[PDB]
Amino acid sequence: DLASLAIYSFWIFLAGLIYYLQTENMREGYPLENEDGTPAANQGPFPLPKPKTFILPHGRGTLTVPGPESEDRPIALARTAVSEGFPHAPTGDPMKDGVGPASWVARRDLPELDGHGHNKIKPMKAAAGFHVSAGKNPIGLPVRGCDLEIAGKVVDIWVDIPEQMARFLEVELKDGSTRLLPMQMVKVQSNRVHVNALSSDLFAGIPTIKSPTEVTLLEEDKICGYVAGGLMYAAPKRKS
Amino acid sequence: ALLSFERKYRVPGGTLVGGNLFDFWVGPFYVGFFGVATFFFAALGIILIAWSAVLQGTWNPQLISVYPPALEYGLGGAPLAKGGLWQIITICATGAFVSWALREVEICRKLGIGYHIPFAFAFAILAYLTLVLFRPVMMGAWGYAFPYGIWTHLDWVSNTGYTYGNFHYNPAHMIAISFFFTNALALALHGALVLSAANPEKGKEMRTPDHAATFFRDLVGYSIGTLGIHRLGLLLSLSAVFFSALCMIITGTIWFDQWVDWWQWWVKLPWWANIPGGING
Amino acid sequence: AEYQNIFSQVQVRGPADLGMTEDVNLANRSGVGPFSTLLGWFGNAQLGPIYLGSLGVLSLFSGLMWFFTIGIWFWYQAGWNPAVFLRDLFFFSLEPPAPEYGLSFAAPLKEGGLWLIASFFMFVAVWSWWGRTYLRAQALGMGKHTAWAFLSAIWLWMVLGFIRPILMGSWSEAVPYGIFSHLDWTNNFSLVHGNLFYNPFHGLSIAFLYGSALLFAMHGATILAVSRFGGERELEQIADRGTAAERAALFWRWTMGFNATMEGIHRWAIWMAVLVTLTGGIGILLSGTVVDNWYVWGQNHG
Ligand code: BCL
Ligand code: BCL
Ligand SMILES: CC[C@H]1c2cc3[nH]c4c(c3C)C(=O)[C@H](C(=O)OC)c4c3nc(cc4[nH]c(cc(n2)[C@@H]1C)c(C(C)=O)c4C)[C@@H](C)[C@@H]3CCC(=O)OC/C=C(\C)CCC[C@@H](C)CCC[C@H](C)CCCC(C)C
Ligand SMILES: CC[C@H]1c2cc3[nH]c4c(c3C)C(=O)[C@H](C(=O)OC)c4c3nc(cc4[nH]c(cc(n2)[C@@H]1C)c(C(C)=O)c4C)[C@@H](C)[C@@H]3CCC(=O)OC/C=C(\C)CCC[C@H](C)CCC[C@H](C)CCCC(C)C
Ligand SMILES: COC(C)(C)C(=O)C/C=C(\C)CC/C=C(\C)CC/C=C(\C)CCCC/C(C)=C/CC[C@H](C)CC/C=C(\C)CCC=C(C)C
Ligand SMILES: CCCCCCCCCCCC[N+](C)(C)[O-]
Ligand SMILES: CCCCCCCCCCCC[N+](C)(C)[O-]
Ligand SMILES: CCCCCCCCCCCC[N+](C)(C)[O-]
Ligand SMILES: CCCCCCCCCCCC[N+](C)(C)[O-]
Ligand SMILES: [Fe+3]
Repeated sequence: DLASLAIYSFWIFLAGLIYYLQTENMREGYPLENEDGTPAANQGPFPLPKPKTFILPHGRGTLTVPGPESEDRPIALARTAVSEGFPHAPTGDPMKDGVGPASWVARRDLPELDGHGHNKIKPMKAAAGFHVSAGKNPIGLPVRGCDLEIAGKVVDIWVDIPEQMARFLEVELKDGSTRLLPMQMVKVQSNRVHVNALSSDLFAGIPTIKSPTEVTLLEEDKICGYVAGGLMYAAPKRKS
Repeated sequence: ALLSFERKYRVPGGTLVGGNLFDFWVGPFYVGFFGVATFFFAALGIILIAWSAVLQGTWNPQLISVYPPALEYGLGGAPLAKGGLWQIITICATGAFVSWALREVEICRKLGIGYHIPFAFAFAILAYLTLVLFRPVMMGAWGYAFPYGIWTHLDWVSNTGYTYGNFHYNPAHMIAISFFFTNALALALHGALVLSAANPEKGKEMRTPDHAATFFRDLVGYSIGTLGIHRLGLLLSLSAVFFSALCMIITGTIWFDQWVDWWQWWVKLPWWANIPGGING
Repeated sequence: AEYQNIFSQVQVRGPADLGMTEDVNLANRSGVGPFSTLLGWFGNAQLGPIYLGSLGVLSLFSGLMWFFTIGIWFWYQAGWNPAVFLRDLFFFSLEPPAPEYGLSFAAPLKEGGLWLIASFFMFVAVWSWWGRTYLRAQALGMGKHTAWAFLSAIWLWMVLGFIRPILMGSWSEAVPYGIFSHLDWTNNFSLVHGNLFYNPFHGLSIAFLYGSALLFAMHGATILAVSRFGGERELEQIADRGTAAERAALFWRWTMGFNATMEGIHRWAIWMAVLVTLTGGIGILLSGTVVDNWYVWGQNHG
């Protein structure tokens, strides 16, 4: 009957749909590889989808996926076993090298622009008409690392203008240079800003930005990467 | 075996239990100590379930059903064929679930991300525990739990419901449903919003978030924002399930009568209780 | 403890954003509204502006007419007494015409006519608002996802109070406007058709509802888990994969064996939610037109 028809029909629809859904999520990081980077033998039942090309705003060109994949940065890792499936140990300083939970991707060295073509993110000093409207203004508060030692002082807030959002705290270190600190990895308190991931001694290692009034996708990744990695790698210095 | 960008992430560490012992992968999958735990609990449980199936004398999945002990057994142990098997199976499920959560924690650490996912999952686990542990205890027999079978479980739902009248009147049930509906609404929108920006009209450039933000202000005069809608989603979801637990944990424990009748409180407020006319006067 | 990013710990404000202009008729957009710092702790604090236009007004006017046409009926039931009105608010009900009138538009007002008026108002209200979702997108050059997603919802509503009442031969088969009454109608609709738990569309529909919660839980917690690497900035992540997208995909690959991309995850999303009322609509449509009792149907399968 009709009902039987409809339901049998639907289970068929649903199956080609999953198939669709699945092949679309195969647009990045495919095809699969062996730990040595050579193409892996068994890529699953699903074919790579036919490529699609994105036209990036503000004349930044195009992106076609799937496409040639490459890390475009050295990886300082060495195998710890003779068969597949085991960890790869950092061969240096994982933090300094950017592997592990400290990994960063070779994104572009161009900042994200808003709908109009201006830099999406800005130090608040250069963002005409922006003020802390609620909560504790961090600016001026010392910054404490997981080792409970003071590392610097907030000397500005880098805001996201289109979303009127605090993205990073800029921090002034003992030598007078500054670093960005992701907003998402610090606790703003009444008399201090506490950073659990980094011990005071690692703030200097936080990668620097080439221009003082801009951050690029590449530098966001290298920073967030680094600060995140502290959680696993600063661990010996963290006390509470 | 690895995604084109996976290797630099596959470093040692992050394990909660047992150091480097189980710190490794099997194909795409991460094992970890709890990798093993869940496997063991999952193996055992499925076994017991098959064992129930022979005692039942059917291999047909639409028929197979593992029932809790009958009320006469209260919160004591029961013979295998008479409810023990379900009790173990329930222990094993719990073991599986919790372990699966703790593995999520272990992966979280290795990758250096937040614990929001293990977190949210614990709500699912807590809803399940409400229906097979917290409610039966409080009620006083494993027998109030739902049976493990594809349709028999739908039956428990239907019977348990109709016991208190039309269950629609359970007030926390009303609230729990509003989230389920609301969440789906919001998942519908979020998905649609991002896709429409990433896949504009033919030949146009990728829209920007500002476009997205704009699209909604134009539509319903307000845009909650990208950190927003994601905070929203997590919340509606967790809330739906939170109220779902609540509506059950109260049902049969502190309220055992017809749910519709509980509304008489409102209608019988002394200031309008006796005023004639309307529906109730 | 570590910061979780469920609530902002510092609010910042700037000049009211009047938004992108592209092809939008700017004469129609309103003025910026105030800013809720309340809202600001969760998401954006800026209210408005909003776009009026012709369809917005028609929609918005029919919308109120519907609501009010029901409202006067409730008062007429309450004996115009504000006390009764409050006491009995969820008990009042605007019911469709009796089965006697069939698909007739001639039912007396106290006997079903008023229901038709209200519905007519809702019909126009809803469709105009649909056209509104479409146009608003067109004017920004965006995909029409939202309008199509919306159409799914519309499907179930169309079926409940219009398509099914018409295929059954009478308006009496439609849903009454009322809080407790539409609950009862639902509960009763299942009883009559032999328990909707045997309607496999109903069962499918529940799977996608349950799933929507499962997914929006998964997606939300994930994006929050990696917002420490600017995860929420999904459009740029699509355009240039960040570590965020990577950690996201990998956490999931390592847990359950496969994974999404940032554009990908949102396709999972729109389809999981859209299938709820899509399947739903179908389950209800066959109910009572082709299948009288899902249990009997369940025994044979035809
Ligand atoms: C929480 C609310 C009620 C209840 C009310 C209902 C109602 C009402 C319905 C279901 C439906 C289903 N229920 Mg139930 N269900 C409950 C508790 C459970 C439990 C549990 C351990 O707590 C589980 C595992 C299930 C599982 C299921 C599926 C068989 C089915 C589709 C659900 C779905 O899409 O979810 C979304 C999740 C996903 C898409 C992720 C993938 C889920 C897959 C499908 C899981 C299948 C597991 C199953 C085959 C058993 C495996 C166990 C062993 C390892 C073999 N229910 C409680 C008692 N359930 C629907 C149905 O059609 O089944 C008859 C239906 O109509
Ligand atoms: C006793 C009750 C019966 C039963 C009878 C029914 C009936 C009858 C129906 C459902 C339906 C549904 N049931 Mg059932 N159901 C039962 C038990 C259950 C259980 C359970 C036991 O755990 C669950 C989980 C469900 C779950 C569900 C949903 C999956 C499904 C509706 C999805 C939806 O989101 O629509 C919500 C979305 C809409 C209604 C879309 C409307 C969109 C419109 C356009 C909104 C306009 C707004 C308006 C103009 C006002 C404006 C707003 C103001 C400005 C604020 N049922 C039992 C067996 N169920 C529906 C279905 O699809 O079944 C197959 C349905 O018709
Ligand atoms: C795919 C399935 C899900 C879905 C999707 C969906 N719904 C949608 C969309 C989509 C994709 C839209 O684009 C569209 C939308 O614009 O949302 C922002 C819509 C929408 N879904 C809505 C509601 C809705 N969707 C629902 C369900 C669902 N929608 C599904 C679960 C439900 C239920 C019953 O679960 C409801 C109630 C609307 C918010 C919106 C469609 C708006 C519309 O058509 O308006 C027409 C008429 C008016 C303008 C009426 C206004 C009259 C009011 C002023 C009266 C009430 C006054 C009241 C006392 C006010 C106070 C409220 C307080 C909280 C402050
Ligand atoms: C809290 C909000 C919602 C939510 C969230 C949620 N679910 C989650 C997560 C999150 C955040 C995960 O991270 C985790 C996941 O990895 O998803 C891919 C998970 C998950 N949610 C799942 C299912 C699921 N979630 C559901 C619900 C929900 N999940 C909510 C609505 C439902 C239902 C019925 O609504 C189901 C069916 C899994 C796909 C996955 C967890 C997988 C897992 O725990 O693996 C460990 C266990 C096994 C491999 C099998 C164990 C076998 C048992 C020992 C025996 C079988 C016993 C069982 C009781 C029989 C039941 C029979 C039925 C017919 C009744
Ligand atoms: C404060 O008092 C005043 C008077 C000021 C008020 O305004 C108060 C008002 C309230 C008390 C209002 C309360 C309103 C509610 C309780 C409403 C509840 C509504 C629901 C629960 C609706 C549920 C389901 C509705 C459904 C499925 C409607 C479907 C409608 C349609 C598909 C429309 C079909 C079209 C029809 C039959 C006519 C078509 C005619 C043509 C010519 C095309
Ligand atoms: C996480 C534990 C879940 C267990 C589910 C039910 C187990 C019942 C345990 C009772 C065993 C014996 N008793 C009555 C003497 O306590
Ligand atoms: C978006 C893809 C995920 C879809 C989930 C498919 C599994 C649902 C199984 C429901 C069982 C249903 N049925 C028809 C017997 O009632
Ligand atoms: C519904 C769950 C689907 C998970 C898919 C997992 C893909 C695994 C690919 C094969 C890897 C094989 N193995 C375990 C033999 O090494
Ligand atoms: C109901 C949800 C079911 C999810 C559908 C299962 C998809 C499995 C995809 C496995 C992909 C294998 N691969 C390529 C990663 O090895
Ligand atoms: Fe998202």
